[PDB]
Amino acid sequence: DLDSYQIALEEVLTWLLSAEDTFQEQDDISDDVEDVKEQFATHETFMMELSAHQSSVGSVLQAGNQLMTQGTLSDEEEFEIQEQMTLLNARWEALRVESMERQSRLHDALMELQK
Ligand SMILES: [Mg+2]
Repeated sequence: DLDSYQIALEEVLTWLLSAEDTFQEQDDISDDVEDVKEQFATHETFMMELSAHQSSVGSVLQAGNQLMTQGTLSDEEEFEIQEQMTLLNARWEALRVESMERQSRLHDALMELQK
């Protein structure tokens, strides 16, 4: 219902706020092959973390969609939810893109530094 959607959302946003912060405080790509390997490894682990939380993110977005389409909510409640989902989707997609670009650069670095 609305209550269980709000609780799922809070949990997802708490996780995501820390995932964004963790991603932001990664060191810039090193020139040493052994350091780039550790950074490649750390980022691969983070990419699986992101992966594992995808279904919780989809769940909250699905729950919010159902609640809005079912027509049982107040105009204010539908306002709040639309705003919540909009913001969540924006941040989730932004983190997806950024982390994928990070992975590409680390991948290209590791290969170049090994050849
Ligand atoms: Mg209404």
